[PDB]
Amino acid sequence: PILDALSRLDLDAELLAKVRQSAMTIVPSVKLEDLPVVIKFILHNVKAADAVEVISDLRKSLDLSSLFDVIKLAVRFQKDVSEAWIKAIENSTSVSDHKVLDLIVLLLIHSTRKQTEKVLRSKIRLGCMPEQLMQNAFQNHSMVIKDFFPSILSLAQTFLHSAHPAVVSFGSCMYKQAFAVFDSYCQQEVVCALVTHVCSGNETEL
Amino acid sequence: QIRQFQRSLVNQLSSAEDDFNSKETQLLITILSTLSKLLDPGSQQFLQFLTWTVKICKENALEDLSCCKGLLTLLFSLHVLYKSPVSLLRELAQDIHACLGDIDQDVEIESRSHFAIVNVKTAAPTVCLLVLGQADKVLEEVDWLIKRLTNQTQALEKGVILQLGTLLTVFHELVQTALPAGSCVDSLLRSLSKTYALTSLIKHYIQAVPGRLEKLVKLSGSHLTPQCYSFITYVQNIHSESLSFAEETVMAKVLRDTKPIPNLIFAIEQYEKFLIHLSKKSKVNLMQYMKLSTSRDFRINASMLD
Amino acid sequence: LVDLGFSLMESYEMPAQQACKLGASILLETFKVHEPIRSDILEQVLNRVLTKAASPVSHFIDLLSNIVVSAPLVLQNSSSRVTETFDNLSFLPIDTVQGLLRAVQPLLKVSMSVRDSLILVLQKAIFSRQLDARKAAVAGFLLLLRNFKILG
Amino acid sequence: FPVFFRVMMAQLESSVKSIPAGKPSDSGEVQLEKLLKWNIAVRNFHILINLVKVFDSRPVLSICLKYGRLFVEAFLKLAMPLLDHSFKKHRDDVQSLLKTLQLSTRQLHHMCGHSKIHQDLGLTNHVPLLKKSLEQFVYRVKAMLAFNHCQEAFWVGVLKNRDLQGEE
DNA sequence: GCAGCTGTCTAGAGACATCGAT
DNA sequence: CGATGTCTCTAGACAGCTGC
Repeated sequence: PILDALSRLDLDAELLAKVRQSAMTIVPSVKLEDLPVVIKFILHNVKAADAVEVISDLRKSLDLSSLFDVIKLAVRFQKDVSEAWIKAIENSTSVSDHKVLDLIVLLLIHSTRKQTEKVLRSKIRLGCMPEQLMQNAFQNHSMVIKDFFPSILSLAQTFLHSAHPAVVSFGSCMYKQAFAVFDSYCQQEVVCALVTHVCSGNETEL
Repeated sequence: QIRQFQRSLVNQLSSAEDDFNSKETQLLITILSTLSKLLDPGSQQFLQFLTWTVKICKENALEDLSCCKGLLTLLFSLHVLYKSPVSLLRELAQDIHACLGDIDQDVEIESRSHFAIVNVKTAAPTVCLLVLGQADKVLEEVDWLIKRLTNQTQALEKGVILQLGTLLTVFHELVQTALPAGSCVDSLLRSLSKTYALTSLIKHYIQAVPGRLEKLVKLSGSHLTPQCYSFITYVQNIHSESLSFAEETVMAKVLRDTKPIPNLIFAIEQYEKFLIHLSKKSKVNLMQYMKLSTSRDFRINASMLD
Repeated sequence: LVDLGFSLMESYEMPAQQACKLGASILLETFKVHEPIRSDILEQVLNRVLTKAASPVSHFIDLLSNIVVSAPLVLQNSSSRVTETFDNLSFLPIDTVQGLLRAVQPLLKVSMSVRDSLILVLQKAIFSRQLDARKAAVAGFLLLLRNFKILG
Repeated sequence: FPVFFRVMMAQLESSVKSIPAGKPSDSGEVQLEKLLKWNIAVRNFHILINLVKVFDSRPVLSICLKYGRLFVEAFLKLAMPLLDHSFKKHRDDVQSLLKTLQLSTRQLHHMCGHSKIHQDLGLTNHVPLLKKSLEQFVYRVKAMLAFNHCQEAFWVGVLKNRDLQGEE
């Protein structure tokens, strides 16, 4: 309620800083149904240079636990923090081992793009992001499949056809994984994309 | 409306230097550059005004810098939608070379004066950066024309060869200028790297030979490359003199005044290399016009080491 | 045509300004003469304005104003889907809200439901103690008073 | 020979590049340890360039152009940062290394000129980058001299064009 | 007789080359 | 990818070269 009131109230820098470090200190300690309001506040109410590491603190807070779609909307409400998220995962994947939350939020920012795909290509050439984690993600968190978002992720294979063909195989694997869950209309759209692939282009994607 | 503003300028400009009130001159010059925008193309008043600012440029000798810069922009913002500005740029380059010294400081340029605005002071980066600014613009659209060139094709090649022939006469008379140190030297070296990238037109015509194109290379070989290398033999000593005035690290001022020189060398050879391809393919030897490439070495004077 | 325009506003962000002009022109033409797709065009432009504040987005409001002044009944035909847009008081209500209200003025006047939604959203916005929220509230107040006319 | 020449230049350039990069006088007793290496390296380079003079075969020139350019670029990128600081510690030996380098790389301009004279399409393709790199070396030497306040001790002069082991 | 006038030095601000990797 | 330093400059100042 204090953070909700401060959301309602105006902002002053000196107090905002100390209360926001206090918030970051007290985000993960509470139950998963309680911190989302805090995350929404720090998203649509707070914007600063230090957010580039505050969001990394949030990532560490949410690393363990990973219906709970309010966080997605909170990230939708503002876009500058999403660019900060891209900047943070530019180095978060450089040290941390590509946690599932990283690829989830990467899909979210790519949905809400050019910088995301540039980062994806760079880490394709860098560390290839072991895809068992995203297999588990599509196994458990398939409620946000909505093929229009991963469609660009798949068609990135075309730009990844110049070299490193293994990542094309990983993209094929993850489209195989995403097909066998639900969303029969999305399944037929995936089959339409696949027949497009066998029709246009050379024999490789065929 | 401009005529009453014209009367104010001619009276104000003709006034003595003690009554120049430069703030007035800048605004009135800019006020014409804004009002002259909406003069229609199909009017005679376009011409007598255009010939008036030319004749006011030929006669008046103004020593202010922003005044000269502002007035020239008007002339080049209007002689850009009526004709080819390269005729004006050549004349400006004719004056700059005449006004300043010579690249070889051995042969004396005739003391001509195509414009009275350019004096011993105004030939500074004040004008020499505007001329190279306009020259860059002309080269920029020529790239588009070369892009378009790559029954209407014959007409396109007529203008490009004619303009580049005039444009080469601009740089030939401008690279021979004894430019002062600073950014004006740096602009010329980079702009010379632009005009050579002459390569794309040669590269396109590999698909084909015409006599007009051969004359251009004849012009290019006899007007740009031998003169261009003379500039490099001069920029090495003007920067040595300019480098003595340090605290009177230095690494910034040694890897910044010399960086254009390697790039200019590369542009010359790349243009030179694509002539090899055309000379063999087009069964015509077009290299008797030009001369051999010249390089430079050094020897650290250990005698004067300390 | 409508897909081309949608991705035109997408690809905008001067040739970019010319692209905006061309996209606004084609969208207005395809809205004016095509009857059964004008609702789709309105839905597309309503879905495209949101989450767009970093780039100059005045094109959205201006072409929306043009298409509603050419055809104001489209929003009611779309069952007045502008009510959801009232949340824009937190993204960038410096000028977008003013222009949006300017555009939707006749449809707020004719339609009582959208007027009631506007008055309630502004009433809950005014006492929000945020500087941005209060700015949005006072901006909306600047327009709502003249939305209704009784002087003569 | 050309196979030997190709592999020898490639290995020499790779070994030269493998040397650790520039350092801002981080350690004593290393700025002279890491100079005899480049002394013997430029010795080997000069030897190979001399071996060019006896075999003017076209593949030999094609190998030499490219790999001399690559070795010069690697030298400029790596050894010269060491030279900046090492000039104060050691004065004549670095100068001798520079004399050897000028002795070797001076022939590469002659090879470029010979390639241009005969209009060899497949061999002139490497001339511009090598010439640019040689000019870059010429001026990076000025930069190094500036690192130790030696600006009247430099003199960039015109190089007389020569044929392969010949003249003009 | 130390009162007058005469100018390079310094801070303003705006445009460019490479500035240094995203 | 583009924040940054470098540079033509226009003026102002108080301080050296006129003076006094």
